[PDB]
Parts: sequence; structure tokens; C-alpha cells
Amino acid sequence: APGGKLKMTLGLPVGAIMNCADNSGARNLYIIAVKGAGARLNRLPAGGVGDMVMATVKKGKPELRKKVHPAVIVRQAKPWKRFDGVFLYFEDNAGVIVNPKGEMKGSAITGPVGKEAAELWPRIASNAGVVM
Amino acid sequence: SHRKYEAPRHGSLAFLPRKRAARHRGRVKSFPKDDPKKPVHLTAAMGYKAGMTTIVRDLDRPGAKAHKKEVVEAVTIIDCPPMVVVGLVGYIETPRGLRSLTTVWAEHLSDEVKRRFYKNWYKSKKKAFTKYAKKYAENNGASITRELERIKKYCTVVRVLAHTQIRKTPLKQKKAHLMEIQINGGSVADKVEFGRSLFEKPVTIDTIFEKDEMIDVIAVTKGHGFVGVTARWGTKKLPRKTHKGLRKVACIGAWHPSHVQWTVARAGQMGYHHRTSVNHKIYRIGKGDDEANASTETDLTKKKITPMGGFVRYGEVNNDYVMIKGSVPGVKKRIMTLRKSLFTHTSRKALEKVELKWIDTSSEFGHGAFQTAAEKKQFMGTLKKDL
RNA sequence: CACAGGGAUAACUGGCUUGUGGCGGCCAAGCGUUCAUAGCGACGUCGCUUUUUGAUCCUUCGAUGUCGGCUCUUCCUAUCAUACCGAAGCAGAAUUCGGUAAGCGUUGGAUUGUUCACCCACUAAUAGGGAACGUGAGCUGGGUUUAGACCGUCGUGAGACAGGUUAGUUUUACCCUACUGAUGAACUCGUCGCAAUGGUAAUUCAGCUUAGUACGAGAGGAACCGCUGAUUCAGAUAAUUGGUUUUUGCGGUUGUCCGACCGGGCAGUGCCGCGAAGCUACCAUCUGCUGGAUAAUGGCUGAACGCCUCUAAGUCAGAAUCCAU
RNA sequence: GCGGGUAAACGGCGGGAGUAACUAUGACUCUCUUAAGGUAGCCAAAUGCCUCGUCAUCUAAUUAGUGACGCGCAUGAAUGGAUUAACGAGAUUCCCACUGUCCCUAUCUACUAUCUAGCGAAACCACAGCCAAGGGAACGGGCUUGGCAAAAUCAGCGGGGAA
RNA sequence: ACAACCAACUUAGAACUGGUACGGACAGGGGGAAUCUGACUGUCUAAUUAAAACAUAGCAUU
RNA sequence: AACGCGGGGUUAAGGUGCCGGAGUGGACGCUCAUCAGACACCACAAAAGGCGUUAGUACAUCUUGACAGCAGGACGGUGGCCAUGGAAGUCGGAAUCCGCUAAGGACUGUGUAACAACUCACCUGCCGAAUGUACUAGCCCUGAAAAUGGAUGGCGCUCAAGC
RNA sequence: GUGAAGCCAGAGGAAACUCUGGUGGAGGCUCGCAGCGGUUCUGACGUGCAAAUCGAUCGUCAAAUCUGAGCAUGGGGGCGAA
Ligand SMILES: [Mg+2]
Ligand SMILES: [Mg+2]
Ligand SMILES: [Mg+2]
Ligand SMILES: [Mg+2]
Ligand SMILES: [Mg+2]
Ligand SMILES: [Mg+2]
Ligand SMILES: [Mg+2]
Ligand SMILES: [Mg+2]
Ligand SMILES: [Mg+2]
Ligand SMILES: [Mg+2]
Ligand SMILES: [Mg+2]
Ligand SMILES: [Mg+2]
Ligand SMILES: [Mg+2]
Ligand SMILES: [Mg+2]
Ligand SMILES: [Mg+2]
Ligand SMILES: [Mg+2]
Ligand SMILES: [Mg+2]
Ligand SMILES: [Mg+2]
Ligand SMILES: [Mg+2]
Ligand SMILES: [Mg+2]
Ligand SMILES: [Mg+2]
Ligand SMILES: [Mg+2]
Ligand SMILES: [Mg+2]
Ligand SMILES: [Mg+2]
Ligand SMILES: [Mg+2]
Ligand SMILES: [Mg+2]
Ligand SMILES: [Mg+2]
Ligand SMILES: [Mg+2]
Ligand SMILES: [Mg+2]
Ligand SMILES: [Mg+2]
Ligand SMILES: [Mg+2]
Ligand SMILES: [Mg+2]
Ligand SMILES: [Mg+2]
Ligand SMILES: [Mg+2]
Ligand SMILES: [Mg+2]
Ligand SMILES: [Mg+2]
Ligand SMILES: [Mg+2]
Ligand SMILES: [Mg+2]
Ligand SMILES: [Mg+2]
Ligand SMILES: [Mg+2]
Ligand SMILES: [Mg+2]
Ligand SMILES: [Mg+2]
Ligand SMILES: [Mg+2]
Ligand SMILES: [Mg+2]
Ligand SMILES: [Mg+2]
Ligand SMILES: [Mg+2]
Ligand SMILES: [Mg+2]
Ligand SMILES: [Mg+2]
Ligand SMILES: [Mg+2]
Ligand SMILES: [Mg+2]
Ligand SMILES: [Mg+2]
Ligand SMILES: [Mg+2]
Ligand SMILES: [Mg+2]
Ligand SMILES: [Mg+2]
Ligand SMILES: [Mg+2]
Ligand SMILES: [Mg+2]
Ligand SMILES: [Mg+2]
Ligand SMILES: [Mg+2]
Ligand SMILES: [Mg+2]
Ligand SMILES: [Mg+2]
Ligand SMILES: [Mg+2]
Ligand SMILES: [Mg+2]
Ligand SMILES: [Mg+2]
Ligand SMILES: [Mg+2]
Ligand SMILES: [Mg+2]
Ligand SMILES: [Mg+2]
Ligand SMILES: [Mg+2]
Ligand SMILES: [Mg+2]
Ligand SMILES: [Mg+2]
Ligand SMILES: [Mg+2]
Ligand SMILES: [Mg+2]
Ligand SMILES: [Mg+2]
Ligand SMILES: [Mg+2]
Ligand SMILES: [Mg+2]
Ligand SMILES: [Mg+2]
Ligand SMILES: [Mg+2]
Ligand SMILES: [Mg+2]
Ligand SMILES: [Mg+2]
Ligand SMILES: [Mg+2]
Ligand SMILES: [Mg+2]
Ligand SMILES: [Mg+2]
Ligand SMILES: [Mg+2]
Ligand SMILES: [Mg+2]
Ligand SMILES: [Mg+2]
Ligand SMILES: [Mg+2]
Ligand SMILES: [Mg+2]
Ligand SMILES: [Mg+2]
Ligand SMILES: [Mg+2]
Ligand SMILES: [Mg+2]
Ligand SMILES: [Mg+2]
Ligand SMILES: [Mg+2]
Ligand SMILES: [Mg+2]
Ligand SMILES: [Mg+2]
Ligand SMILES: [Mg+2]
Repeated sequence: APGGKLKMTLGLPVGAIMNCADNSGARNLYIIAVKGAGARLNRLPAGGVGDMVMATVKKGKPELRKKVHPAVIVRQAKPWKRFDGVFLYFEDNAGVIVNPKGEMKGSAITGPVGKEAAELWPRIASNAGVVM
Repeated sequence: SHRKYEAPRHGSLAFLPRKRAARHRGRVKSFPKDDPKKPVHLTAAMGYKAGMTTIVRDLDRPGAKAHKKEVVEAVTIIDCPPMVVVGLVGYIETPRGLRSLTTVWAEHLSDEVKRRFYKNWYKSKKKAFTKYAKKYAENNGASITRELERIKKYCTVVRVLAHTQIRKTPLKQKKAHLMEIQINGGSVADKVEFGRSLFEKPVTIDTIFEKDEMIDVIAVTKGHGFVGVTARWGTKKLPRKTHKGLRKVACIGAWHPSHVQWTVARAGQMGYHHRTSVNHKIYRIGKGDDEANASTETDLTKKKITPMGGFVRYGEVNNDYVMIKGSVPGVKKRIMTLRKSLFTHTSRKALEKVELKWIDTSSEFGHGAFQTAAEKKQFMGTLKKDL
């Protein structure tokens, strides 16, 4: 789970389907859990841009489907603000498949990537294009 | 049988008598511990909540993510015209607690503070302190000197009776607020001399507090009326198909105790509670006579703290004001009680020196996009009304 | 299906009992390379508990609403995690056992009415229970389930089944008390205070540094202090962002009516865009203290008992504990 | 009574033991009994208890669903079997769309509730109404022992009155 | 074969134009892959059951 | 202990610190519990264990002097017999006799390519009246964990107001 | 809305019967208003407006459709798409 991450508005609860921003062969990612989630009755675990989640591939390559993968949310449509006071949001929700260590399965990232993911995951920062 | 899934209780029992506050003015229930080695000083002050605004500053916090970068922070503004010290109260120790042995008043009291002693000031004879005023003339103030000497001899706690100059605020109220402010430091004789020298004299809030100081704000919170459990205690809403109401608590107690217990959430009064919020940093103490009290070293535009069009539902801050990081209990126009901190501060967040860079002065009445009227005129150009 | 009754008599709570269920102790053959007692542990034996099920029939049959789930509060400890300690077949790391300990937490889902269970996943941990098998004038009605209906087996039949399936009305509070809030007579009316008593609050994790250092042949690999964040909880607040729109504020627009235009009515807010103010969201922001006394343990001095010994007199330190602030 | 017919009359439709160049099973056989011993089909089906049967598929996870399998407690041929386009306010599973069902609640409108003028019931009621423990008909409002305990009241409320 | 006179509506094509909007209110089907079951339309427990129950045509028997 | 309505006296069971009428009555002991105990029926407790009090058995010292707290000695055949480059008491095993000393074994362990120095049993010597072992049973303690807050009846009680 | 027989015309072919525009206006067909009914909210109400109503949502809607008056069947009897 990323360390040093500041509090931000979480846009994607468990059950959300987001786009796959890398070229691993998956079309989307279906979030089943979040790594940092605590315990609270009835509260769905939720994640924001730049934290690790557990996801399954609903549409994509057959040898990527039917499994559980670690993923990192690279952009979200729910507006949130950083310490600079600017509220920002992306067009869609998207994430990338990674190892438990944080290394991407794919080799390229399509579209922009939120700054939090790039700061917290060096592999995503190296593979990313436009950041924020 | 046991509760199936564990969950913490809703709300706190530490604020349990969720009743209306007994008094509108906030109550200082504890003053900072006295230290005779320190110089004599007042420990509290009063002001009026004007509103909130936004500031930008460079954060000085090594190791933090936002270190040496701009941060946007919400701040609160308290209009603080100088208070007037009008009295002294001496307190002695007793096996039953502290008790006031005596109090001494100034020779002249203003109508602002005299209004506090009346319910029907308009139709009264306004005789509040007329007989007391004669004591300064009879026997060359022998009784006044006697009471001051009694306070010096016996009392261990000295407080000044001070009132607000509410007429300098845009408030429609004319009745001033009066309270006791403890004098800390020095001996009891020093405290008495300080309080007596301050008689019918104004004290400004920059002589009491200073920038980057952590203070406490005491006030009565915003009042809501009779409120159900869902908002009053934050309980879970019952399903949509619930008969006879879903905005409730389903079980309000088991069988065997055979009483509704004090720990069960129930509908009732919400808000208008006395609160002592602590650890608020003073970002700026601006002066009323300063025509650019909202200006900055990096923002040289001559502007005052008041937003464009005035503070919504307050007016203009024409007096000295304090800027407090974050929010404080109470609505606008409320009488705020500022108290010195009871804690010892060692964290770098508490000890940081704050240097502002920009203070928002755009309109509070909408999506204000300009900081000054001159900026508005420059951007828009000439209008039809300018002829 | 009916009636007269029965708590003389069953099904559900409670009561006695505790075989059974659960949880401990004593002994210690044996296991544990070596060694009964680090940790297990046979034969035997002493118990505790009433979250199992039996046994009984004391209360209720002129009726105490019968499962489960949801919601919510509190209590218990036989402690899953968190605090501080002691022991190891404890080099480090990770574990295991035990002590003081119930302050604080103990989750999101697939299948199933479930209880129970088992999987997926997160987590510090996903501990076990009570409160009329807590909680139906709180809900719901999925289960049990009257009357309709189908099947299988049984019956000559009407019909039966602790078998499967489908459909099947969930009433009343305005009384008393309890609780949540709100007034208030009497002691002149006010202002400023005190504080008996009652309540009480915080919680856990992560990253950086320590440090690839202590310890290790090596694989590997702590910690104290300090710094920065985050989870759960609590109390506020609305500068900003988002939601809400009868501001029916401005604009657009359908039908119809006022002869057309202008300006309007009606369609219970005609509809649409924007929309200040107010309310409000971990959907937003701010804030959450330290003193004393201790428990287990670690000690000092020091007898009993010429020696020893933290204890007997005395005394130091010390836990998420207790009492205060 | 006797003797024939009749199942689109009511209805019924069986056990045991060996057996194929390793083996498993048993085509085949040996044997006991019936009126006849379940044929064509179909199935953990609204019919199977064991059972959340076994395999495959659907999911991250499926006591659900579907497709297969069948010594089927207890399927089966007008007590109708199997299939079936179209139809169904019938029961069930999944997918897309959709959304406050939910995360997690917030806000707005009307009418109530609310306060007032007027009018104005009913249910129910041994007496009544604060608890803790004890004993007691083994769950007290009254009894015993303690805690305690201050007029008169309003809006809510659903713990108790085994209402 | 053209001109004149008379008469409603229905359809089609083009240009321009604005808020990229136009069945602008009102009015007004969600759809698909399957399983069980009854063929279908129809009928019944008025006041808890609308169903797979009843009926039906067809088939068969007496 | 059985009952008509009354007065006086005396008792029973039970009580006399206060509630509560009557004793902070008298005598001799026991018990300190960071879960004291105090309830005939009766309203909770056991096997097992612990240096407080008493008791039964046996033992040591009896001045020739106990346990605890101390210095010193283990002579001399003795390379004994088997074993060996080499282990003379201290690799391997069966066995340790004494002429001069209150006491010293072919030796209790240490050391060691063989040794030696060192150590123990024991005692002449410092001292100085009570000592060790195993048991028995009184009180107390551990064993002794449940759910609203709580009950030797309550308060409280410790040279008892407990036994 | 769909568009059954019957009918007109034109295309093929060899025949016979194929095809294509139209016409037509059948069906216990279909969407849907009134009527009739009463599925779900297990909504309102539940000392009600009401001893069965109210709202939304639903089934059917050209025929086993809905309905008036007159008449018949009368209690172990009637009547019953049960
Ligand atoms: Mg909330
Ligand atoms: Mg309901
Ligand atoms: Mg504003
Ligand atoms: Mg009985
Ligand atoms: Mg038992
Ligand atoms: Mg053991
Ligand atoms: Mg039992
Ligand atoms: Mg019974
Ligand atoms: Mg009964
Ligand atoms: Mg009864
Ligand atoms: Mg009841
Ligand atoms: Mg559930
Ligand atoms: Mg314990
Ligand atoms: Mg532990
Ligand atoms: Mg607690
Ligand atoms: Mg979790
Ligand atoms: Mg029970
Ligand atoms: Mg129950
Ligand atoms: Mg109830
Ligand atoms: Mg009910
Ligand atoms: Mg229930
Ligand atoms: Mg049901
Ligand atoms: Mg039935
Ligand atoms: Mg059945
Ligand atoms: Mg059913
Ligand atoms: Mg139904
Ligand atoms: Mg207190
Ligand atoms: Mg080393
Ligand atoms: Mg709030
Ligand atoms: Mg807005
Ligand atoms: Mg707004
Ligand atoms: Mg609107
Ligand atoms: Mg307009
Ligand atoms: Mg118009
Ligand atoms: Mg009109
Ligand atoms: Mg409308
Ligand atoms: Mg808007
Ligand atoms: Mg010592
Ligand atoms: Mg001591
Ligand atoms: Mg067969
Ligand atoms: Mg079939
Ligand atoms: Mg079968
Ligand atoms: Mg099955
Ligand atoms: Mg089938
Ligand atoms: Mg099935
Ligand atoms: Mg499902
Ligand atoms: Mg299945
Ligand atoms: Mg199947
Ligand atoms: Mg059969
Ligand atoms: Mg059959
Ligand atoms: Mg046949
Ligand atoms: Mg059959
Ligand atoms: Mg057939
Ligand atoms: Mg079909
Ligand atoms: Mg009312
Ligand atoms: Mg009235
Ligand atoms: Mg009466
Ligand atoms: Mg009681
Ligand atoms: Mg009892
Ligand atoms: Mg009782
Ligand atoms: Mg009663
Ligand atoms: Mg009493
Ligand atoms: Mg009273
Ligand atoms: Mg009510
Ligand atoms: Mg009640
Ligand atoms: Mg009653
Ligand atoms: Mg369209
Ligand atoms: Mg429709
Ligand atoms: Mg049908
Ligand atoms: Mg009929
Ligand atoms: Mg009915
Ligand atoms: Mg009936
Ligand atoms: Mg019905
Ligand atoms: Mg007499
Ligand atoms: Mg007498
Ligand atoms: Mg006595
Ligand atoms: Mg007396
Ligand atoms: Mg005495
Ligand atoms: Mg005595
Ligand atoms: Mg003691
Ligand atoms: Mg004890
Ligand atoms: Mg008794
Ligand atoms: Mg014993
Ligand atoms: Mg003893
Ligand atoms: Mg006691
Ligand atoms: Mg007594
Ligand atoms: Mg007594
Ligand atoms: Mg005695
Ligand atoms: Mg039809
Ligand atoms: Mg109708
Ligand atoms: Mg209803
Ligand atoms: Mg009602
Ligand atoms: Mg209706
Ligand atoms: Mg609606």
C-alpha cells in the first residue's frame, strides 16, 4: 500500500469498473478490494487515484480474465483537490495492472495520469506521458 | 444474544447533555495556570465572528509532502475592537472552592456596559451605578482604596471586568458583552496595580495575543431546532420499506433493564451547544487603521480584509481583527471568546512561523472573480452606467 | 372444523439439575535427538459454566406475538488485535506459552431464510458470549406457516408425511413510567462568578531516519528517539468544491387562452439551462491535554533463618489500567 | 360360491451369486419368487432422503442457475410419458441499460403534526405508577434490605406496564 | 393542347436559420440468453391465495 | 410457641456497636485476606498445593559443644597391579591395608603430549544455645471464570463489631 | 398495428405453377381510451371516507366482452368454467 499518501476524495468503491490504461491486453478492471481499507460496518472499501486495489478483468484477453490482479488507479472522474486548493478531475476512471511490488505488467500507458500515482509508483511515472 | 457485528457507538457521551447552552456568551471554565515570574498580562479577550476567507502560504514543514510549496487554507476572521477594562474581582481559596471576596468598579461606566444590567433600558431611569460613583468623591476614595487593599491582602486570583465596544461593530445590538479576564504573572499587588491602571481604558487585542500563537475559541455553536436521531447522532437510516418511519433507531433498548437508557440516541435539541475548541493558530493580527491590513509582502495591493461587497450578513471589519486557521464554533455576528492555550506546544506544526502570501478578498455573495473594485473596473472596461 | 375447559397436560421464555455439550485443575506412564514437567500428554481423578442438548412440569392455555436478518445500546471474560511484562527446543527475524489486563477495536462480499458453515478479499485483528435463545404497538416476512394448488411415497377412501414446490391481510399509544429535549411557581429583580455531583475519548496502522546498522558462516534481518502521513471515532464549521432550487431570479421552449405585438394566465412547480442565499458532504475544511495512584513485573535496603532473600517493617520504578485535570 | 372377459376400470410393474489373456465393470451364466416384474422415454426435475450427490460451465468467491451422469429413499407412459412454436400481472438464473437499493446521506415542495378560535370522541382503567438485589407461584410498582427522593408542566418516544 | 375559373388536405425535395435544439409540456414498449410449468383466448376462493388450480378444443372409454 | 379482651412480672427461640429494645461486658487463644470472615434449614464449592500457630516421630550437641558464618593440612612403599612414545589417583575396571600426628581415601572433582601446583571427605583451631528432616491439623492464602449496579440485611468492624 | 381467403395486373417458363405491384379487410390476433377486473407496492388507511375504501402500477378491451328489467331454481335444497 502506498506510503505518505495524503487524504483525497475516493471516487471508486468496491464494484466499480474502470478502464485499463495500459497495454497488458485487458479492457477494463473490476475493483473487488482496496489495500489500505480499514474496518467499518456496512462501509464499502473505496480507493482514489494512486492507491493499490485488487481487481478482476471482465473484458480482455482470456488468460487475463478469471484471475485476481493488483492494480493502481491512475485517474478518476470524481473531483478532488490537493494541498494547492485546486479541485480537478479526469474524463474517465482508469488504472493499470501491476505486481504486488508495484511493477506494471504492461509497457505503455495511454492517456493522462494523475500526479499521485506517478509520485507513489516509480514504474507508472516512468511509463506515463502527461502527468496531471 | 450478542450484537452480531461489532461497531462503535454513535456520538460521544462526553458532550451528553445535548441541551441549549445556559448562556449566549461563551464561558471560560479554566484559565491558564498562573506563573508569578512572568509579567502581568490578561489571559483572554472577546470579539465577534465576521466570516471566513481563503489564504495562500508557503508551508515550512521539513519532511512533509507540501514542504516549501504553496498551500491554500481556510481561515476565520474575528472583528476585535478594543475592549474597555471597567472592574476588578478578587478571588480567595476556600475548602469549598474559589470565591469572590469583592469587586471594585471604575468611577464612570459607559451606556454600552450599563445596558448589560438592564432588560428594559429604553424606559428605565438608567441609575445603574449612580450611588457607586459617589464613592470616588466621598472621603477621597477611601472605600475604593479599602477594597483594593483587601484584594491585595487576601485574594490569590485577580480578574478584570472588561466589556466590548459593540458600537464599533456593524451589529444592530447596543448592549455590550462583559466578562472576567484573569491576570496572570507577577504578584497579587502587581495584578491589582495593573487592573487599576487599566480602569475605563481600552486594551487592544495585539497586546493580549500575537501572531503564530495557538489559542482557544469558546462560543455557542450554530443552533438547529428539534432534530431527529439521524442527523443529531449520525445513526444509520432504516430501509426504504420501513413502516412508521425510517429516520429512527430500530431498537431503543433491550427487555431486562426495562428502561430506556441514557446512552440511546433520541430526538431532541441539536446545536446551540457550548464549545471550547482548542489549538487554533493566529495567522495575522490586522489593525483597523491600516488601510492595507489584507496586503502582503508579495501582494502589495492596498486592500482591507473585508470581501468585495462586505462580509455576507455581517458588514465590514473596520476594527482590529484576528485571523484564525480553520473554523471556530458559532455563526457570524456571534460573540467569540478568545482564550490563551492551556497546553504546552512542541510540535513543529504548532511552533511554525506563518508567512502569508495572499489573502482572498473576492465577493462572498457568489462566484466572486475579482479582488478589488479597481480590478473589476480594469477588467470590465467602461460600462453604460459610467456615462 | 366447532364447543366446555385445562397451565391437573405438551410446543417457546424463565426456574432446579448438568448426564450430554463446553472450559479448567491434580497425577504423569509416555512423546519430545539428549530431558516426564520448553511444549504436549495415556490410565485415573476433582471441578467449574449454563452460549448445546437432554431430564422435570413449578409459572403462563378468559394468549407473555412463536425463527432469522436489519438497527441500537450496554454488560461479561474463558483475550483475536492493541499496552506493559515473564518463559522457550527465544542468535536476529518470525513464532509459541504464560501474567496484569475488557480501556479500545474486531470488516467488505459470492451461495444459503437461515442459525451454523465454507469460500473470495482487506485488515492490527477479523475472539467468544449475555441482556425474556436482547430487540415484530421498531421494521421485514425469506423460514416455520390455516384455508387455494402440484408432485413423490403411504392409504380402498376421506386423507397423512418432523418430504419437496408455488400463492398467501403483520392492527392500536393520545395513558403511566422510563428516556430525549423544553418551560417553570416560591426565595425582589438583574450582572458577574464558584463548583458538589453526574458524564467523559480517543484508536490503530504505514512510510522516512535509525539501517542494510545491531545479531548472524550465510540466507536474512529488529528496535528506542525523531519526522511525515493515514484508518476508525468524536466535536465543530461553509473560505473553496459538489449536491439541493418556490429566489418560481434570469433566459429558452411546447400546448392552449387573453385579436396580433408587448406583456401575461393555465398544465396542482408545464418542461429545460444557468442559478446566488440557506442547508449540507471524510463528496468539503478545521480541531482532539497531562498529573497522580497502581496491577503484573523489575529493583533498593533488610530480617525472619548469624548466611541468603524485591517483603516481613520501610522503599524506587512501572500497563492501552484506575482516579482526577 | 364356480367359471370366462375386461387396465384410455381402480391399480401394480421383484431379489440373490460368479464371470472377459493385470485389473475395474459385467456382455454372459447360476439361482429364489410374482399377476407381471418399469418397456420407449425422462431426472438430484415442482418428484432423491443421504445431499451443499459427482463432473463441466457461469463468479474473485455460487448450499443458487444451466448442461451432463444415474442401482431413480420414492421417475415413467390418457392415475398419461417425452417434446414443443406462440401465449403468461405464474416460479427461477444470468447479461446489457438504468437508477439513492446501497457506500452515505443531503436538500426542496405541498398537507399534517405544531400553536390558536370553535367543535370535540374512543380504546382502556383492582389500586396505582423511580430503581438494585433478595426471597416469593422459581422474571415485583407494592413485601425485606439498600439506593434515594422537591411543585405544576409542553413536544417527542417506543424500554417497561410479562400494555 | 394551352389558358382561365374553382377546392381541401396529403406527400416529397431544397435553401436559410438558432441553444446542436426541436414527439421541447402532455402523451408514450426497457431489452436479451435460458430453466420449470400450463398449449393458447377464457374462469374462481366478494373481504389474506388469480395460480402450475378450473374450463377449453382434441383424444378415449361407457 | 399455638391465639377471647386488658394490666403487671418472667421467659423461649433469637439477640445486646449503630440502624434496634439490651454489653463497644468479662477470660484465654487464633486470624491480616491487593476475593478476609461473620447465613442451623439456606441459598455456591472440591481434589491439590503454601516458612502463621499447635502438635506426634526420629535425629545432631551436651561443652568431649550443634547448624550457619572461616584459615590450614590430603604424609610416606605409591612408575602399585593390567594398560603406554606417553596418563605417577584423576583414559578404560574390579579393590583399598598402615609403623609418627586431634584429621588426610592407592583418593570427590579440577588440571594435564606424562606432571606438578589446586580441591573434597575429616579435624586440632574462631564461636556458644539452640539445630535439621519428614509428618499431623487449626486459621488464612492459591486453586476460584459471566454477563444492569449490590448486598455477612445495611452501615461499617482488624489489641473485632471475625473464628 | 398486423394483414387470412377472394380478386386485378405484370413478369418467367413449356408444361404445372413459380415470382412481383396492387386490391380486400379475416382473426375467441395485437397496442391502447371508456367500461369490466384486481397483479404489485405486501403503498395510504387500518377507533378509516369505507364492516374491504383510496393512490400509483397493472389484466382485458369486438367477444367464453359488459350490463338493465321481467322470469325460474329454496336449505341436506338450489347453484357452482369446482
Ligand atoms: Mg452524517
Ligand atoms: Mg409495510
Ligand atoms: Mg458564498
Ligand atoms: Mg403446571
Ligand atoms: Mg456438565
Ligand atoms: Mg502442565
Ligand atoms: Mg438447560
Ligand atoms: Mg413447562
Ligand atoms: Mg398459554
Ligand atoms: Mg394472561
Ligand atoms: Mg409484550
Ligand atoms: Mg444478514
Ligand atoms: Mg483473565
Ligand atoms: Mg496475551
Ligand atoms: Mg467499554
Ligand atoms: Mg477491511
Ligand atoms: Mg439462555
Ligand atoms: Mg428472543
Ligand atoms: Mg418490542
Ligand atoms: Mg408487530
Ligand atoms: Mg424476530
Ligand atoms: Mg412466505
Ligand atoms: Mg397451504
Ligand atoms: Mg409440505
Ligand atoms: Mg410458500
Ligand atoms: Mg399473490
Ligand atoms: Mg467528575
Ligand atoms: Mg559477524
Ligand atoms: Mg456535521
Ligand atoms: Mg454550487
Ligand atoms: Mg449552494
Ligand atoms: Mg425547478
Ligand atoms: Mg423565466
Ligand atoms: Mg404561453
Ligand atoms: Mg382558466
Ligand atoms: Mg406533471
Ligand atoms: Mg446547479
Ligand atoms: Mg539484600
Ligand atoms: Mg511491605
Ligand atoms: Mg429404464
Ligand atoms: Mg419434462
Ligand atoms: Mg433422479
Ligand atoms: Mg442440484
Ligand atoms: Mg428438462
Ligand atoms: Mg433446481
Ligand atoms: Mg446471484
Ligand atoms: Mg449451481
Ligand atoms: Mg440439472
Ligand atoms: Mg412408483
Ligand atoms: Mg408410477
Ligand atoms: Mg397403459
Ligand atoms: Mg405418477
Ligand atoms: Mg400427447
Ligand atoms: Mg414455448
Ligand atoms: Mg402529535
Ligand atoms: Mg382548538
Ligand atoms: Mg380508582
Ligand atoms: Mg426491580
Ligand atoms: Mg431469584
Ligand atoms: Mg426476582
Ligand atoms: Mg404489576
Ligand atoms: Mg423502602
Ligand atoms: Mg416530582
Ligand atoms: Mg408511538
Ligand atoms: Mg412498551
Ligand atoms: Mg395492565
Ligand atoms: Mg426520438
Ligand atoms: Mg404498456
Ligand atoms: Mg393458462
Ligand atoms: Mg361464472
Ligand atoms: Mg380473496
Ligand atoms: Mg372462505
Ligand atoms: Mg388477490
Ligand atoms: Mg391476655
Ligand atoms: Mg405482658
Ligand atoms: Mg455476646
Ligand atoms: Mg439501644
Ligand atoms: Mg469488650
Ligand atoms: Mg480477646
Ligand atoms: Mg497484608
Ligand atoms: Mg478464599
Ligand atoms: Mg437468612
Ligand atoms: Mg485442603
Ligand atoms: Mg499449615
Ligand atoms: Mg462478606
Ligand atoms: Mg443481621
Ligand atoms: Mg450485631
Ligand atoms: Mg467470641
Ligand atoms: Mg383479444
Ligand atoms: Mg375498474
Ligand atoms: Mg398494505
Ligand atoms: Mg394511523
Ligand atoms: Mg385499488
Ligand atoms: Mg410515483
